[PDB]
Amino acid sequence: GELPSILSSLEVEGHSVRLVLEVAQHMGDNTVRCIAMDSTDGLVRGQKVVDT
Amino acid sequence: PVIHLGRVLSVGDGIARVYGLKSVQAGELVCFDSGVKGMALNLQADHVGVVVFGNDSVIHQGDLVYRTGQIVNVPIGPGTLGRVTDGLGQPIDGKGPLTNVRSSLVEVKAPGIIARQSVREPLFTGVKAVDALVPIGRGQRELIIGDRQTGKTAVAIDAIIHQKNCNEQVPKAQRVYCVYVAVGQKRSTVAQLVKLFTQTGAMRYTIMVSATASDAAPLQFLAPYSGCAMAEYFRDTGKHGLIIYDDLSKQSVAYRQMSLLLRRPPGREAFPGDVFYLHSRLLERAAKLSKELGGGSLTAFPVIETQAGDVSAYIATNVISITDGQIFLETELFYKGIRPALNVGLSVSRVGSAAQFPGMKQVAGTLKLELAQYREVAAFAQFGSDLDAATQYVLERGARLTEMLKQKQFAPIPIERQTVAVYAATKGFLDKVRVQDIVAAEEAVISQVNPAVFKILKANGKITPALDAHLKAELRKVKLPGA
Amino acid sequence: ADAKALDELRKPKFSSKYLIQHVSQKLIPAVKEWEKSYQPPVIHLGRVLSVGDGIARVYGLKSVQAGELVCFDSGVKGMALNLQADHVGVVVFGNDSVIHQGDLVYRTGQIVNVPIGPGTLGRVTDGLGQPIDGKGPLTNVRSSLVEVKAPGIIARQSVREPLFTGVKAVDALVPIGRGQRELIIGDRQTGKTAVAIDAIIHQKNCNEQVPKAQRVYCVYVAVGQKRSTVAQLVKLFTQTGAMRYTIMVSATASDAAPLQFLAPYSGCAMAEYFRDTGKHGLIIYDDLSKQSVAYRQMSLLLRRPPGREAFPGDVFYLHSRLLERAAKLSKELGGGSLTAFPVIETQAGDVSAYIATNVISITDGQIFLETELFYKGIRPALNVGLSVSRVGSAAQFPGMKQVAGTLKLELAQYREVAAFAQFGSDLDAATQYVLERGARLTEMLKQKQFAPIPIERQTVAVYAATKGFLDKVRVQDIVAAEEAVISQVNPAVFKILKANGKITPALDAHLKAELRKVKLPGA
Ligand SMILES: Nc1ncnc2c1ncn2[C@@H]1O[C@H](COP(=O)(O)OP(=O)(O)OP(=O)(O)O)[C@@H](O)[C@H]1O
Ligand SMILES: Nc1ncnc2c1ncn2[C@@H]1O[C@H](COP(=O)(O)OP(=O)(O)OP(=O)(O)O)[C@@H](O)[C@H]1O
Ligand SMILES: [Mg+2]
Ligand SMILES: [Mg+2]
Repeated sequence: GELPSILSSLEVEGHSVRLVLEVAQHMGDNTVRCIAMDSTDGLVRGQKVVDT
Repeated sequence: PVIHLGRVLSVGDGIARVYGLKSVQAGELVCFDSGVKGMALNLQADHVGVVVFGNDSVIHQGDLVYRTGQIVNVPIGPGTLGRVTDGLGQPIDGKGPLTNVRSSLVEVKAPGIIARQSVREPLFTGVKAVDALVPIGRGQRELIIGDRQTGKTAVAIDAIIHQKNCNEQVPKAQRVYCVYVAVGQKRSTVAQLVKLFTQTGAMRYTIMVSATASDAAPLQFLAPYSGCAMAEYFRDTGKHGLIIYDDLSKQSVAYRQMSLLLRRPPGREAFPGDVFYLHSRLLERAAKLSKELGGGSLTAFPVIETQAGDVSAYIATNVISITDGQIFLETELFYKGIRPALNVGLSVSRVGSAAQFPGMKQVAGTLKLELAQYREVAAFAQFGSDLDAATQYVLERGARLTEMLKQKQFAPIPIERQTVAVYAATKGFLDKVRVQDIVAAEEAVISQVNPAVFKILKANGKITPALDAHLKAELRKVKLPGA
Repeated sequence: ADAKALDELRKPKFSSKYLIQHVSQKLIPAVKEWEKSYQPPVIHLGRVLSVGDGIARVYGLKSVQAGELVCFDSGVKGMALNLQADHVGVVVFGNDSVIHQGDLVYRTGQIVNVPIGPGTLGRVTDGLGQPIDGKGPLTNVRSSLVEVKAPGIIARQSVREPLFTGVKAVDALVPIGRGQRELIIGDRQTGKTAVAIDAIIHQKNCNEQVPKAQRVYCVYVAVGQKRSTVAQLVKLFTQTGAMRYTIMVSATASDAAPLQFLAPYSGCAMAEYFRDTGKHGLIIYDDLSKQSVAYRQMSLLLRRPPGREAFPGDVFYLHSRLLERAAKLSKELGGGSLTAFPVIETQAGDVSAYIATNVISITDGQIFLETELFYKGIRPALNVGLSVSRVGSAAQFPGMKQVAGTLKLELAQYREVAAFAQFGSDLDAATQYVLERGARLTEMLKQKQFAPIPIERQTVAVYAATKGFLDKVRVQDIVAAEEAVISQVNPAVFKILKANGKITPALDAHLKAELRKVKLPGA
C-alpha cells in the first residue's frame, strides 16, 4: 500500500553494498519498476525495500 | 544443509525456465541434475531464467535444479597456474582437480578512482616493434587489433613467453603471472598453444582459460570474466598479472547470441545495447592498484579481429574507447613480410612513454620520428617522380629501421638487447649495410658486442655517458656483413 | 500455477455436496432454454473463428491434414496450412468477404489436386486447374497432387539432349539441355517473357518435324500478371498454333494470394504428366518473384516468423521443392524430361536480393538480360558475361558446338576491350581487329521478336561470322547480311546439317562455297 512516486529513491535491505533503486514506472498491480544504482547480483525475490 | 529444489519449466535456445527456487539470488550459480551448471539470470515473478553453462540437450522439462547458494564463482589461487581450465574454472587438462585454490566471484566491480595509481613500471613484451614504439606499462589495457592472420596472437604469445624469461632474473615481488583466455577458437589451436607454453616453460606462470567454438555461448561469454578473476588474484595480493582475452570479437558474438535468444531488442549490427558494458565491465578490472591496496597490477591485452581493416566497426570502436592504447596490426605490411606488422602511424600507447625503459626512451624517440618521415616520404614518393637525395636518404634510412623492427616468432628479446639494436641502427652504425642483411646484421651486433654492455644497461636502466662512450666503441668493432 | 499442485485436482476433494447435487438437477433447464441461442458444437467440422485478409482461423477440424483442401459453406475452397493447438489457420482460395465469423468449414479429405493429362493440353486454366478459357470443363483428364516429391538421384540421368529455344543468343552461348532449370533473370521490360515465348513458339515449329517422342509440350505459368496480358498470350499462341502443345496456368493479380502461390505447383503437376509418361515437358514460371511475394503475404498474415525482406524461413524450400521437379528421368522411368524456366525480375540489376539469390542457387544457370544492352540495340539483351549455363559443356547441338566455342572466346576478348576503346581514334592493329570482329559478332546474335530460328539455320549464321564471309559488312548491315545468307544459300545444306547434327567435312567445303556466291547487302 502507498506506492512511491516515480523518480523517488528506494533502499534495499540487507545487500552487500548500499543498493539504491529509483522508481521508473508504476507497473500496475501495486508494482513499481525501478532502476538500480548499483549491481543487482545477490538480490532475492523477497527482499524488503524501504521507501525514502 | 537444506537443499532448495526447482523444476525446469521449459528448456531450449540455450536458456531454461525454472519453476521454483524462491530464494535464489540474481546471478547465482545453479546446478542441474545432469551436472551441468547454470546462472540464475532473470528472476521473474513465476520462474527463473537460467542460462546454461553447457549443452542444453541434457536438460528436460521437469528436471531438478539445485541452488549452490553463491554468485557465479571460479577457483582462484596459485593452484590455477599450469592448468588448462574451461570457462568455469574446471580443469580440462586431465591433471586432476584444482587443489590449493579458493573460489571467488567472476563478476567483481573494478577498483575505483581512489584505488588506482599511475602506471609507472614497464611491462616488456619482447617484441621490439612494440617495446620501442608502443610501450606498455603494468596496469594498462592494450588493444591488439587487426584483420584475420596478421600476427594478433603472435604479439600476445611472445609477451607471455617473455615473462617467463624475465621471471627467472627478477625478484619474486615483480613477477608477471600470465593468463591466456581463449574464446571462440578451435580446440586444435589451443592444444598447439598449450604445447608451446609447456615446451618453452611458460606454462609455469600461465593459466589457460579455454572456451572453444564448440562450447556454449554462455561459456564463451563467461570465460573472459573467469580468466579475469583468476588474474585478479595476483592483482589483489600485490603481485603482477598479464591477461590476454584473445578475440573479444568472439565474446561479443557469443553474447549477441544470448541476447537474441533472450528476445532482447538489438542495435548496431544486431548487437545488444549493453555490448559496450560487456567489455567495459571486464577491461576496467585491469588496474594498477595503490600502495594501500598492495601495489599489484593487471595488464590486459584484448584482441579484436577486424574485417577489411575496418577499425570503425561497432565492437572495434567500443574497445578503442575502453582501452588505453592500441596495437594495430596491418594486413598489407603482413603480406610484405614485415612481421610484426605494426601500423606505426596508428598504433599508440596512451600511458606509454611514462612507463618505458629509460634506455629505450632516449633511443626510440628518434626511431619513431625517422619512421614518421619514411611513412611521410613513401606516401608521396610512391610514383617515383623525383629525388632530393635527402628524401632518398630517409628512404634508405627508414628501410633500415623497418628491417630493424622485424622479429621472428616465439623468440622474444630482452629489453637491453633490444635498445642496443635500436641504438645500433639510429646512430648510423648500420648505415651502408644492405636492407636484405639487417636481420643478419644485428644478429651480429648483439652477438659480437661484449655481454657486459647489456648487463650495465640492464642494471642502470639507462645509457649513462660512460656507457654510450663505451657502446659506440663496441659498435665500431663489429663485423657487419658485406662491409 | 504449477503442475504438481494442479494434477491433484483430478481427484475429487469436495467432501460436501450442496452445489453438485443441486445444479446438476438445474443445469439442463437453463441450458435448453437458450437452445436457439446456441450453435451446434463442431468436432470434425470447423467453425470460422475469425477471418480477414484471406486468412480464416477455424475452430474445430479435428482430423484435417496439413495442406488439405477444406471447403467453407460459401463454396469457397481453403487450404489448412498451419494446424495449431486451438484452431486451424486456413488460406482462402478466393474472397473472404463471403466468409463470416461462425461459418461452417468442411474438410474435403483431399490434399490439393489438379487435373493433369492429355485433355488439359490447349486449355487455359486458373491457378488451381479450373478452366478460365470458357470452353467447358476439362475432359480426358485425371487428378493429381500439386506437392509431388521430386525424383531422386537414382531416377535421373545426365542432361544430354539439347532443348532449342530458337534464340541465337541462347542456343549458342547459354545452351539449354532437356531436363535443365535455367533462370531468365533481369530487370523489368528487358525481354524476359519474349525469350520464354520464343522457346514455346519454337517447340511448335519443331513438334511437326520430330518423331512423336522428341515432342516438347509447353506449360506457361503466369503468376501475378494482368488478365489482359494473358489474353494477349492466348491470342499469340492461338494465332501461331502453339496452343496445341501449350497449357496456360493463370493466377493473375486480382486472384487470391494462395492461388498465386499455388499456381507454379499446379502447372508443374500438369507438366509432370509429360515427364512421367516418356514425353518431354517445358515449363515457364513467369514471375517466380511474384509467387514469393504471394507466399510472403500468406506467411505474414498467418503470423509466421519473418526473415530478411520479411520472407518466411521456408522461402528457399518453396522454390527448391518446385524447381527440383524439373528433371531428366532415367531410361527405366521412361526417359522423359521436364525443363524449367523460372523468371526472376530484379530491381536495378541487384541479383544479391533475397529471392534472386535463392533461385540462382537452385537453377543450373541464368540468362541475364541487362537494360543497357536492351537500349543499345541488342535485343534479346543477353548479357554474355553474366549469363551461365552450367550444363552446356557438351549439352548442345554438335554443329553449333563446332562454332559456338570460338564465338565464346571471340566475344570474350571483345568484352574487355569494348569499354576500353570506346574511342576509335588511336588504335593498335591487334585490338582493333577484336573490336571489329566482336562488333560483327554482336550484331549477328540479335534477332527480332516472335521469330525463333531453327538450329540448323543459326548454326550457319554463326559459321558465317565465326569464319570469314562477314568481315566486310560494316555493323549496320549484318542484320541484313545474315538474312542474306539465310535467303541465298542452297537450303539443302540445312537438310543435312540438321539430320547429321554436325558440320561434316564434305558439308564444310560446300559451306564455304555456298557462302561465297551470296550477295551481301554491303554495297
Ligand atoms: N613475427 C612473425 N614472423 C613470422 N611469421 C609470423 C610472425 N607472427 C605471426 N606469424 C605467422 O603468421 C601467421 C598468422 O599469425 P597468427 O596465428 O598470430 O594470426 P591471427 O591474427 O591469430 O589469425 P587467426 O584469425 O587465424 O587467429 C602464422 O602462420 C604465424 O606463424
Ligand atoms: N528480341 C526482341 N526484339 C525486339 N523487341 C523485343 C525483343 N524482346 C522484347 N522486345 C520488346 O520489349 C518489351 C519487353 O519485353 P517483355 O515483355 O518480353 O519483357 P518482360 O521482361 O516480360 O517485362 P515485364 O516483366 O515488365 O513484363 C516488349 O514490348 C517487346 O515488344
Ligand atoms: Mg588467433
Ligand atoms: Mg514478363
